[PDB]
Amino acid sequence: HMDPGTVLEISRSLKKRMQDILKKDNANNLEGRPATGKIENVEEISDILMSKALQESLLDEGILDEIKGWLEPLPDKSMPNIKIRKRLLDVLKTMKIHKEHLVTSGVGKIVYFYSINPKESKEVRASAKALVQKWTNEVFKP
Amino acid sequence: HMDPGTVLEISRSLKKRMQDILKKDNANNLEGRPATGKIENVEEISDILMSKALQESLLDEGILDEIKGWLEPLPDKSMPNIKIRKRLLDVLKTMKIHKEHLVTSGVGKIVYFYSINPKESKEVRASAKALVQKWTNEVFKP
Ligand SMILES: [Cl-]
Ligand SMILES: [Cl-]
Repeated sequence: HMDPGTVLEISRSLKKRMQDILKKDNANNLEGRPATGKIENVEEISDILMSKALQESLLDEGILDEIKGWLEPLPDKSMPNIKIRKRLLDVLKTMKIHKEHLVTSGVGKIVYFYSINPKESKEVRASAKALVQKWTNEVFKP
Repeated sequence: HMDPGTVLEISRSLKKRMQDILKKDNANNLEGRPATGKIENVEEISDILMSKALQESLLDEGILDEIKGWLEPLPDKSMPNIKIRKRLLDVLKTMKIHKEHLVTSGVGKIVYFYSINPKESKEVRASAKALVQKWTNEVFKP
């Protein structure tokens, strides 16, 4: 009932939107100023990233690189706001992420960092460990 | 296939996106800067406005108001680029627009103007006349 061309178009559009917001936030950080792009769009974007109809296309289109980039340090090396870090981990957790996606994305690297990062809340560190445990299970299960 | 929550979220998202681009282009025009938001997004936004899965929600959510907004004059009274005018008319004609929709949106007013505007191409006046004919037929059949 949604055409495969439409699912693809919307997945691509979401990808490009995550990239534009990332790049605008990073450029603002480099101008000594607040990045508000991600915080203003994370709920709505997270909601859509978790659409079960869209996930397979989003995953196949490398959406994990954008999620990754949103979890990464800004130019001044501060971290994205805690609501973003929490919400995007909650997105990775509910997505049907399998071995193929990890071996291709680098996301497991940023997530792993969160799990052992001493500046991170026990809550987030915990949730990143859970993700790590789950993804170890994907990668290695018979 | 797609949950009704997600359909409604994508429709609202597209609505606010058309509004934001319109207001940004209108504020650029008033400054003396070329308006490029609409031209850079009309193909992709058009493509999605024509999604059959989304149309009923988009229409119910008043998307005709935004389409109307994009067809009307900039602050200096010049018209949006011809590619936008042609593409949004093509969107209106393939979209399943009925009596209720017009009744509440004012888009029929902007289309009627295009049909009688002497500053407008023959092909554009023609397609707007066709739309008017079709909408007169919608409004009036038993
Ligand atoms: Cl941030
Ligand atoms: Cl324009």
